[PDB]
Amino acid sequence: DVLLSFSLEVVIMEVQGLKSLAPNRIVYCTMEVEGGEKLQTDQAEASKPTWGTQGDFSTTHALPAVKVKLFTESLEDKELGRVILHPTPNSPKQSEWHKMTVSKNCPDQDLKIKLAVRMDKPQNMKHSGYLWTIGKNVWKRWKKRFFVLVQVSQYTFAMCSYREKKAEPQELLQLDGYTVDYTDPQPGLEGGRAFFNAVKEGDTVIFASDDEQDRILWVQAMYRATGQSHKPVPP
Repeated sequence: DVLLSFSLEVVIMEVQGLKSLAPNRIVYCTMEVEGGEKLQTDQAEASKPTWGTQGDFSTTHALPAVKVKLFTESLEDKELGRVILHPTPNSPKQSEWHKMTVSKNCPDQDLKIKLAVRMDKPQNMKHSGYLWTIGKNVWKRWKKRFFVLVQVSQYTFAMCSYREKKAEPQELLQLDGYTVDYTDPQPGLEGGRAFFNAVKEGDTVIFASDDEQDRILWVQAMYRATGQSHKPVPP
């Protein structure tokens, strides 16, 4: 019921390491997100395996898996390699070279593909990232999870953790009534560098970021999400 909908754009650029194929062999790529949405690039010749192809997808998964497969056609079609990408809304939107897994029955071992993968920021998502966290009633084990701060109403907000390839958060915390602030590193919690918490009558959630620049952005975002009057006290 706390649903996000992301635009996912995949721009397949080119491949390198395609030496075995004849120059006039047709190559193309398929790009798919788990859930049903699949797209193909145009046909390219092996002499020039390049596409300026933008594939526009759309998913409910904050942590989707993007499977890109390279094919040569003409007995079905032969897959020459694949990559599986795991992008987040914070992932780099630059073009990136990736190594493709090759069946080792074809001599294209240094076979790589250049790719851009972009997840847009929907308007009801205020902030996302990975965080160390433990709580009294939710996230009851010190563990790093992926979080999204979703605006669930004109005045209500929610801290939502997600698992891989899930449309709905695994757990969530309604932030109304909570007070967030920076805290000194809490003892006995192995993992986490820059700590903070969300606290209220009855509940306490401990948070830790790996970097303090990432902690500042979180604490400030959550301060506005809770509507607390207490201003956080940084170090």
